[PDB]
Amino acid sequence: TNLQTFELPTEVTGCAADISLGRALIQAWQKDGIFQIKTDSEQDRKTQEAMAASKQFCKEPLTFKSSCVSDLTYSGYVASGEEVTAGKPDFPEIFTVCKDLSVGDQRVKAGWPCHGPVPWPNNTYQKSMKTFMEELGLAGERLLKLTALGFELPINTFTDLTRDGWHHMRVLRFPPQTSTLSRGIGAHTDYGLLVIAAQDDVGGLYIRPPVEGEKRNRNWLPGESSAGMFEHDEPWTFVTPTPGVWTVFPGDILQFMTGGQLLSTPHKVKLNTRERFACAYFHEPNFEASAYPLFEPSANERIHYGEHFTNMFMRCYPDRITTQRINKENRLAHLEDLKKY
Ligand SMILES: NC(=[NH2+])NCCC[C@H](N)C(=O)O
Ligand SMILES: O=C(O)CCC(=O)C(=O)O
Ligand SMILES: [Mn+2]
Repeated sequence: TNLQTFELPTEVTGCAADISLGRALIQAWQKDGIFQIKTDSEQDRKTQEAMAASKQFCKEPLTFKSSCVSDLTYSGYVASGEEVTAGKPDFPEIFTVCKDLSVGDQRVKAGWPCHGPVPWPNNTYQKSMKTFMEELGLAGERLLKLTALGFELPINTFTDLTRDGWHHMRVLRFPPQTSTLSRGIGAHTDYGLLVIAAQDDVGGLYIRPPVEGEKRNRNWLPGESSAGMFEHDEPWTFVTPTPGVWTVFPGDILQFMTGGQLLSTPHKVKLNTRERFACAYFHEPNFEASAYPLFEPSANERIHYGEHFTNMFMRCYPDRITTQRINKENRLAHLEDLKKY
């Protein structure tokens, strides 16, 4: 189908035009599950430089790529076939960029789960990814202010949760299809407020729009994982590669906070006849923030964002050294402590 494309203002102030744009973003998510935002020359330049750094990294030998791994943070390399979605291996190779915290940071010294330094392959790759994520973050903040305005909420409702937010990025290369298996990544939802994504010309991303009457699992609950759900049921919309745009769709936290007025968009990736480069950026609450229902003030349910992130990454990577160290040191119990002390 034909997605909507919007140009965002550089600053969002709450004027009538901003409110109108927020209404339109919500309506596009409610109809299509996704929309596109137009990139300017610097946003595009930084996207292309990130893609170029990714292509150069993936040409390195596996031993080198596999050395870019940490037992403190999930940042770093994921080999093809290493990640699990709904009990099945996914086939991209990935470099994950989480908040880059040295062992001098007090949260790292305290052993907080998932906190530690990015194992950058080199400093040029570091600069390219950080510069790109700075731009992605500015867009994320614009989008969150617009979304609040569209729901007639105070403009800072969501940005109040994203101060020092746990923003992160997956830098992906999908191999060409070389076996009978076409599955790149299984159907799933991502975990935070927004997913902002870029792709090259190859194509392979599919998203599921809202469907009237279709129950959607609440992926923050252990008995309602969204992984694998609807994988072989229509409808799925192909996200046609388009120059000069990023795509945007909601993550789990927006589904929870809006009581399902927005849905965390299910999506999957199919391998193509050529390798495919993409970057997915996650604009997230602070690790210590608790999401809450916006439209039910008496509702007691909350999502501790860092707990959700940690649970998800442990399920993605059950055998990774990062997960082993969480288990060995009982870092999930630390997470319980950091909530109160
Ligand atoms: N870290 C991610 N966002 N992974 C996206 C794929 C789905 C993930 N393997 C899961 O089971 O939920
Ligand atoms: O390949 C894409 O375009 C998006 C991949 C994705 O959903 C992810 O890495 O979470
Ligand atoms: Mn995803």
